[PDB]
Amino acid sequence: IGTRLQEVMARIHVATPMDGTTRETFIPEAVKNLKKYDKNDPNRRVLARDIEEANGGAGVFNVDLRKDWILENPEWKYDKIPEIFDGKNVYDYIDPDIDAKLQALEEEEERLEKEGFYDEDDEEEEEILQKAEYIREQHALIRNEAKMR
Amino acid sequence: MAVRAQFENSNEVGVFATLTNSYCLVALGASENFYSVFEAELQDVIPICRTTIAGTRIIGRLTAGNRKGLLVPTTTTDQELQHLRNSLPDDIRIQRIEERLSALGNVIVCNDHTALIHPDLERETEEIIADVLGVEVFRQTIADHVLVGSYMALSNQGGLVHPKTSIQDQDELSSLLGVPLVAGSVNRGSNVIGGGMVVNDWLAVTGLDTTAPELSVIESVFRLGEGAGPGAINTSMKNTIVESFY
Amino acid sequence: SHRKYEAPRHGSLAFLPRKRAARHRGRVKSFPKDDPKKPVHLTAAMGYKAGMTTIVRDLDRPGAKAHKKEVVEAVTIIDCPPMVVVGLVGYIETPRG
Amino acid sequence: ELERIKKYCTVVRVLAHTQIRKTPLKQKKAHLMEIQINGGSVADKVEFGRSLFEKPVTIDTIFEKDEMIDVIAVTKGHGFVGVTARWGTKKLPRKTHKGLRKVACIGAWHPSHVQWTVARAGQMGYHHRTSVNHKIYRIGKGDDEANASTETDLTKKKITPMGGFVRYGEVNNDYVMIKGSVPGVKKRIMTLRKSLFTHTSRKALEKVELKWIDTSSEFGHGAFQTAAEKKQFMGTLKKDLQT
Amino acid sequence: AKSARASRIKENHQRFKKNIAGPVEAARLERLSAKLMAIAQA
Amino acid sequence: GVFAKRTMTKTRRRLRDLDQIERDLRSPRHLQQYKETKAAEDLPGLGLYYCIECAKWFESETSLVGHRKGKPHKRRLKQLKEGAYTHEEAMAAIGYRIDNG
Amino acid sequence: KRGAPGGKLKMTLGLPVGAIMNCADNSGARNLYIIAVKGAGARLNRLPAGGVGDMVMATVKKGKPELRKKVHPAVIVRQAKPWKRFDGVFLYFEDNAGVIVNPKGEMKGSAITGPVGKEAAELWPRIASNAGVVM
Amino acid sequence: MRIENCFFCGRPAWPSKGITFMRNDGKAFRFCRSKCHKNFKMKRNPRKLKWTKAYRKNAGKEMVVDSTLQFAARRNVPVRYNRELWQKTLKAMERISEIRARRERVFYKKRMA
Ligand SMILES: [Zn+2]
Repeated sequence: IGTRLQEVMARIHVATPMDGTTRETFIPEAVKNLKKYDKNDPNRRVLARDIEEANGGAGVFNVDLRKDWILENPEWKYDKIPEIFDGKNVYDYIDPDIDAKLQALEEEEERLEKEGFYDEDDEEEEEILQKAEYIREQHALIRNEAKMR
Repeated sequence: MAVRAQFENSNEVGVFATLTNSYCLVALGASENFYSVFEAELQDVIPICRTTIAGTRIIGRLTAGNRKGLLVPTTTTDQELQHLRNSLPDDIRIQRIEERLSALGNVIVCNDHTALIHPDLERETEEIIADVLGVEVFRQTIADHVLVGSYMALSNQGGLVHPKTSIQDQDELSSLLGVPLVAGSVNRGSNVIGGGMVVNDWLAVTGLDTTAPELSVIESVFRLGEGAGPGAINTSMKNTIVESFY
Repeated sequence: SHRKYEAPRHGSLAFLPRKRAARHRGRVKSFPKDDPKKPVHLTAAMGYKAGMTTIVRDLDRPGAKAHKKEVVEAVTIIDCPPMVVVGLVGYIETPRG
Repeated sequence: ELERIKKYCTVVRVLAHTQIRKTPLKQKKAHLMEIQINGGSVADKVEFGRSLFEKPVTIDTIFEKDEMIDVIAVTKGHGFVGVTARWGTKKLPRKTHKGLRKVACIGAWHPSHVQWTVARAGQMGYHHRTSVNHKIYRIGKGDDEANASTETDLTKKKITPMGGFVRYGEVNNDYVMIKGSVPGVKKRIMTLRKSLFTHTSRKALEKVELKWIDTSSEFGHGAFQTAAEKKQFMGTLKKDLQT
Repeated sequence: AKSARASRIKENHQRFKKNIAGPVEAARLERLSAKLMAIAQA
Repeated sequence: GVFAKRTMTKTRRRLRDLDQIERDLRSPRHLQQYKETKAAEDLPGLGLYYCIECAKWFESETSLVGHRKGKPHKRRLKQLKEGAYTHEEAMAAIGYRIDNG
Repeated sequence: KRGAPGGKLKMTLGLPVGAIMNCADNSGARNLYIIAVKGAGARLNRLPAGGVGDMVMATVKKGKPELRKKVHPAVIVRQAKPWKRFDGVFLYFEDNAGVIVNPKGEMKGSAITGPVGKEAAELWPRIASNAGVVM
Repeated sequence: MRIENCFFCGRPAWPSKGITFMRNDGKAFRFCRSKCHKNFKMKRNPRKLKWTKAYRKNAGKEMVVDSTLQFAARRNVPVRYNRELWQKTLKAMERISEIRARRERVFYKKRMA
């Protein structure tokens, strides 16, 4: 059998699983109840291209990306979602269980304040430091005289 | 239920669309015709999301998913991720992944039960696929191509693979997947099946260039329409296929 | 004899002479054509250029590839404290202008 | 004189001057110009100007955000410039006799003259230019303490960068944000003008939505928008404990 | 290409000016004139 | 000495990075990909003598054992012992992390 | 239809005529020597130049001997000259590289080695289908 | 948009700031400035350059273990948008910033005792 005939036999061959089993399919129930879309029906579903043609055609009509948002509260879908706050990313801090961790942080903070984590703390030492600074100034003046001469 | 369509005069439907059993993703274009094809077929049964991935329109070849979850690459922005999450219901798990091969539509092909991947994905990416998609994952090549997602279209009904895939490979892969497979082409002999079409359990959208014989092969293998089955190919369609593709 | 290879001219003759401006404040050479049916309004203002900066714009431009995307654009800032109106000039129309 | 303007004139212009003392400029002498009143009848223009005597007019009662305007100004001066940078001519080859930043033939044909169309060295820049179709992105208010804040960036900040505008100072008044560039330089008086015609583009009808305004320092590679952000990133310094 | 001085381009621009940009600029002019009359009458 | 030191920092003179060298040392598939990126017949010594640490081809086994006594090879060994700089170290340097569920 | 694609924003062209770039597909060629750029205008003394996503005409200097005697269309997929995208990102790749295609844009080879640019992948859907990494 | 960080030094990278290097293995390197980009092209180690956050962490001069450093992460599982959640997140961001600042000052004093 020539190579071209082998290729067309490979095209007509239908492989099947050896065990004879088949996978479960997940066609939703509304598919059977769908009516077929045809152009000539006066009772068509209005399509996105029909709305675009009615609102200026392609290149003029501005699509609304937030119209099909599925949210908990329907008036939130046109909100301006915050992104930057004080040099930080809001989406990095978005966490569903944020309140529990913030409560834990507050409990740790009050524990540390109770333990004295943030607690902040001699005339002879001040005098010896001032005298040392005077000595360093005199050394600088001596070095400047030497550099001049 | 196989529909010929085009995205801005391009026949590569799988490049611009992702179609599963619970949602459809379409690339945002300058018009609403490509969205309206899917809207006319899927009459609000599953949500259709106009989306952008990494600022591009090749979302079909950059995304992979099934009826349980969606995987997006690492270059997806937070607002695109938020738009996908707000558009899809909570039954679908969305995850952004850190795989080095960011073309997930090229490196992952999956149905609701099993998934084939490029043989060089990371292990962590493999358990992320198996967790979010809820499938079993195999590392496989299709006709010596490692881009299984662009070189195969897969559903729960069946699969269509590269036209130069050998018979032994078809039987082994059909035993691995649990579905019947046919080696066929789209768009007058294009072997990029995954870039050429999108398919779910009850709808396929292929390019406008796809001929009537290969369209009928697609309908038979994916069981689309009344009285469609893979057994028609080697019985009632054998003369047509031999006459066309010899 | 003719020039063998055609090339367009360097520079435009619409901006001659290439000399210093005769004044430092820019001159409004033309005002908008007056329509007596419109309400009264001022046609110009003054400011001082402060510099430039960068923005990120959310773009709604149907047809463009950057539609529904963020674009980075340069802008110029002009400091504009309010002006004070202190006068009124009337103009008649003559066969000399 | 007001009645003479009412009964004899067809064009009415107010005289208006800048309040340059509200600017950071060392100049104390203000700029004065005639601004034409359009609309209405001549009597209406005269009442309008007389009512506007001795009053301050803000920028947002003349122009509005999402409008294209014209900017008229004198450009950056460069002094005496040769033909290569003044006209964009091709440089002559290396070690060309008597100069290579020149034009090889200026008069190779008749008439026995140099023609006015030939590129010559001379003054470049400091030219009067009228540039059109510049979109207003924001008219920010000077009394607004967050006039560089947007709806998605909630940082309360003004338009002035860290360290101020280089060689200008701080913007404490109302400001106009214009897409692109304008003819002048820093500190220079700009004249903003209404467009002479009705616009023909969709860009003029677009609504501008700003997401973010950069306020990092332009005295170098600034990476912080605010001094608080700079302190938060850097941490505690030695001088912080010394103080 | 049709030139910027082409008659068809001019007529297209005139229709745009009359039907599209005209009402927008008219409403903007009404708002601005109302504000500056408020200052003038203040 | 460095050959043509003036244009050393050009992109067309770029050398393999230390993190890629670490990946080549830990995994042979990465090194195999890097070697398939090259043509074996145009390599010094037909590609038979390669130092993974220096990411460099040599003309002979004597030449390779020769460079191993030199200080460039030893500096590469020291840098590999310290560890290459990577994105996870860069992320830990600012205390940032990844939440994958 | 000529080879120049539509809807491409202006970017910096890093590869003039006479540049040799890498061959990023398994067609058998190792490098592509650019002889012309599709869509290049007319200007005195100006070398035609191409950027990422442009179709050029190239000859093969190193590779299989059957490829050496023809002028192939190619698409530039990577460049080393930094360029800006509309999102404000200046970026560059570590090499200049292209893939051999036909005039209609389908690839001659079957796989792309290394990443491709977003411009190339978006303008040419076959390159998008054969790209493992898109950057 | 978002705020990235410099690969080399760790400074905040804002839009249009710096330059990105795309490597053939599939990794991208964002630099905030030409200084970091040129040091990267010269193959300098950020861990040995004392002006980088990498060096400061390796030397132990930045506060690395803290409860306030666990709140910012690359969230790869999106959350459906909720206005109340976003406002309480913003309040959390303010409180976390203040607490982190005081703990950082305590850490510096313990270094400089
Ligand atoms: Zn940096």
